Amino acid sequence: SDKSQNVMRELRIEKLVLNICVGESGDRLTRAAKVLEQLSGQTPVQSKARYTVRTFGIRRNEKIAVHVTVRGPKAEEILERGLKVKEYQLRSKNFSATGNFGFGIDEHIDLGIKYDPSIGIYGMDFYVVMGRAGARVTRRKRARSTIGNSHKTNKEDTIQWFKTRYDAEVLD
Amino acid sequence: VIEGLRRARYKFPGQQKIIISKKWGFTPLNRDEYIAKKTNGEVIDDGAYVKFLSRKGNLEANLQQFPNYQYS
Amino acid sequence: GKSRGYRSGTRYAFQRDFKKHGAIPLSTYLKVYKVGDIVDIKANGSIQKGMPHKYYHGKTGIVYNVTKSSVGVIINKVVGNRYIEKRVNLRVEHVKHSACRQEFLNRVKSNAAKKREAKANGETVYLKRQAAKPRGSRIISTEGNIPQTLAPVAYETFI
Amino acid sequence: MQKEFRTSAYHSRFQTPFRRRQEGKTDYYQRKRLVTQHKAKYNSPKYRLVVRFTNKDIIAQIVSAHITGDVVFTAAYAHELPRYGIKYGLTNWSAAYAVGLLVARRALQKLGLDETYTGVEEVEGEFELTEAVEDGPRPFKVFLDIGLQRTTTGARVFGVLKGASDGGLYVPHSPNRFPGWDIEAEELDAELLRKYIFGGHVAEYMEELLDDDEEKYKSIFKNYIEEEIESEDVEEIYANAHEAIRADPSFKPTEKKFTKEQYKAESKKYRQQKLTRAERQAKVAKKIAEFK
RNA sequence: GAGGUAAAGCGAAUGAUUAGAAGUCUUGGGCUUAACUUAUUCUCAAACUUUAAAUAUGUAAGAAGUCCUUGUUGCUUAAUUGAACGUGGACAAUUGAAUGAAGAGCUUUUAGUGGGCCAUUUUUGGUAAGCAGAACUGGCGAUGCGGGAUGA
RNA sequence: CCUAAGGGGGACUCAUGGAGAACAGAAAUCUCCAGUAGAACAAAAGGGUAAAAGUCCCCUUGAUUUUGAUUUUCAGUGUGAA
RNA sequence: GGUUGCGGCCAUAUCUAGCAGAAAGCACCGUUCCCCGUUCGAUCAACCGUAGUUAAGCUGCUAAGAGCAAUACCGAGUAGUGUAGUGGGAGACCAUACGCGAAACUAUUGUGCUGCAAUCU
RNA sequence: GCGGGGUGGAGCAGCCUGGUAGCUCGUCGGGCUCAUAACCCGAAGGUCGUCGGUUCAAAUCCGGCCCCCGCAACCA
Ligand SMILES: CN[C@@H]1[C@@H](O)[C@@H](O[C@@H]2[C@@H](O)[C@H](O[C@H]3O[C@H]([C@@H](C)O)[C@@H](O)[C@H](O)[C@H]3N)[C@@H](N)C[C@H]2N)OC[C@]1(C)O
Repeated sequence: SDKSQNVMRELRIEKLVLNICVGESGDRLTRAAKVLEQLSGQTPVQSKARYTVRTFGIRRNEKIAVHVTVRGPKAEEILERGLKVKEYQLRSKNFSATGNFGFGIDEHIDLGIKYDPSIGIYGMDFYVVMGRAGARVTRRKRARSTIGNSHKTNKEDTIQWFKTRYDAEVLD
Repeated sequence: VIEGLRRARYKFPGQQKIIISKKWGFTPLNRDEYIAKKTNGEVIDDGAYVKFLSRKGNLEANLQQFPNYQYS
Repeated sequence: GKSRGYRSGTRYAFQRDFKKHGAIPLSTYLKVYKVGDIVDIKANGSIQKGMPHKYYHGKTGIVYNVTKSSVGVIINKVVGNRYIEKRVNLRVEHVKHSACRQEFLNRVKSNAAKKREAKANGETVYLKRQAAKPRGSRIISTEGNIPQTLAPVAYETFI
Repeated sequence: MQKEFRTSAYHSRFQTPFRRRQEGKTDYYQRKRLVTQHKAKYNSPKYRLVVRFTNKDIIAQIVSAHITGDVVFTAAYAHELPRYGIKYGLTNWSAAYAVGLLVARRALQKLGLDETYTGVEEVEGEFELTEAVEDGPRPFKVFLDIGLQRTTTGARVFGVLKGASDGGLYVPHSPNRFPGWDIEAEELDAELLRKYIFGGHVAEYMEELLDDDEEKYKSIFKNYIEEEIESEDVEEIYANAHEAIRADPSFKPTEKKFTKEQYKAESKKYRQQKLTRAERQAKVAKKIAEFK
């Protein structure tokens, strides 16, 4: 038909990735893993450092960060809680050229997580990944290919979708 | 210029000649060919050198590049 | 000091052709070799197993043995005042059928067909090949082709 | 600030992969190891079971390789199963078993190995390789080719494997990828496999979804409701299909509503034509004229 | 069939290298010195290269060959499929290019030698050398004779 | 020098650059896009390799036993290696 | 003629930017009890073919397109090279005789061919 | 043809064997003396000559260069 109004072009969340980069290991990384495990309802995975920097107090192949990827209704629920904590306030800078965006939260306790001195306060990073139907063609094993240009996501359409669906402001 | 090159010759070993070229400056075109290209709008200045028209490639880009070109 | 290792001097001979790297096209593995076939040896640099020595690169020989993944090829090598029969085991990636042989078999078939034709027809055919003979006489018309005179040209400079 | 990467030198020196590799369809590493034959076995071909799963069909072709291209010995499709009494779930594990059985029976019928090498009629799910008969032909030997599809225990490709092996073909395999294998205790749970052969998992789903969400059952199993096939009625469907396949495995093509001439005539109306040189030159000249 | 040297090339990869022009200041000193990007421009490579000779180089041009039929086997094939070697039958002097051939093939035994040098071409070190070191060929050594007056 | 850096199987794709994400900045971690290899493959250099020969994961000991054939160096002896 | 499965050669097939695609196929697409795999049913596994769509994949068409391929009174019998002379030139080098013979450049053209099996408005 | 060195201001260790730069003097602050010196309580100061490579990690291992010190250079 060659139409941009087609039901298969509608944008939606592919995934949300929760990122806490505590710069070290020990009880802090364990606590951050626990807070991600509570917020997501999913076990998070540690990430190692790729090399050694003495300014950062960091060592190669030493556990520092922890992250969990979330998709489905859980992703959008955590997204709207995060945007509440941001008070629905994002900037055009937050939106990437390909069509994703994210922001930063200084405290999980702002999202409605019951404060525990066992865990404490941890800043967190949100990043949503947008997409349309048929993104499987770049992910599958057999006959993998690329997505056509008009089907690709981009900054402007994603800002439009965000402003419409979430009824927020994108302060240019 | 011939005298300047004549003096510089004495600084070299062996034998050298001073030749007046039929061509326009450092271009690979005869003087008449350079004039014929110039009058058809197929050359633009690139600083000390120039650029020539190619009848190959993106038509719209070539036409922007040489607005004076007289298609014949 | 001097260096005379097994693959010395093979910097270019064992390189792959330009934009011809990577996987071997499967026609190489589907060819069938029999004892007595004539094959050309060409080392493939991507197959390090069953390789020829650099001496046998570009040589042509007789297949004398056929194994799971390779053939044995007989080569004659000059050592001093005589040839030595050499026997090389080559994986089939380094071997290829020789084309002149298939042409010669074509000629044998054609020659038998012609001799059978002449036999059944009552005449005799001469079947030896011949080198190019001098041309015979000929008459050349000038209709639309008047001879045109050419002269040597003067010297000119194009600087 | 950074160099433009898509230069003409990048394109000039680019080596394109094999055409079927860049469509993401052939793994040439696996194809080399599958196809290459012992050189002392001169012209005797190796045979492959190609098993391919589309969204709506199952393909099983017995194929031997040649210089000018692969040659199909026999083929069987899951869309042939309506002729044998299976109408729905044509990408099941059970339909996969049925296709394997069908291609095995068709191959043996074409090769004359019917009276000998009947297969396994009393299907119980026991791991069994076809064994040769004494003073007689060896079983037709084929090698499973799954292409790009990942090997997992309980995957449908091995259902086609099991069907072909039970049809009487000799296909070497181990039972540790059938549905029912226990890794911790390395034995095959033959009852679970025989359940999968006769559609039992689908029937279990029918029972559970009827007892839990009859609306979801209404949507998912609509075809079964329209034919009024209940979960108790599925094992007989697959058993009767096995009997019908074993009774007559000959190939019957779908009778063509048009001949090749009509088919070619109708589609050519929707093929665009290439512009000739005169026409591209005219377009170029007019585009120059309009540009002023 | 094989080859990567001569030549060639570098607005083609790697490496080297002269000059402007237009953009980006987001990237650093002070209207812009510099970086960067884009299209150009001058010049190169024994240990660079897409291309790529000439000379030299491997193999074949049948009787131990081709064709038809069917024998052996413990090897091979799903197989009566093959593989190798055969029985029997068909093709005879154009037996399947040229030129030549004081004939071909086989064996034993033992001498001297194991300092070389020169010329054309290719070529390395060196300012070079009647210098030192390689390649192919022809020579001198081992050789007189006519010529270069004389001269390995 | 290596119990894997040997053997088999699987899954994945590297250097680099662009655009994004609290602390976090040129270098910490996450996301997407481009990316013919510009990475990696113990150690010199050359060759080779991309659903791999690279990285990660699983299982292992064929780095085993018996003596023959062959290639390079070559006298077609030995040794080493294949 | 379209399409799919398996291919051969492996860019005339690749790449960039637009457009179009009837039927069938392919595809995206829905779901998680079961075999199975994940931080994540995204990939992988299974189930339904039922609820939707040609948006993307895929196919074809377009571009004085990039790349690739091919051809030539293109350059050029030029560079180079085998053989020869008691040829020329102080020499570097050069011509001639009997032979072979490039690459760059220039111009024009082309943009997959095809085997087996099945299937289709 | 060589062999040894270059490290706070000065003279010296740590190098052999990669994970924290140590000693004496000197410098700075305060005290004690009328002031000085001695003495007493505290603090700064060398990315290891430079340019690179190897390494998870370099003063340390390797290469090139600069400055310093000396050894040897015989038979006619
Ligand atoms: C085309 N390449 C040529 C190549 O053919 C060859 O040329 C020789 C040349 O050198 C010979 O000439 C050579 O030998 C003669 C004499 C001793 O024969 C001498 O007089 C001369 O000085 C010497 N150059 C000449 N007589 C024949 C050409 N083919 O050698 C020179 C060369 C340039 O490489």
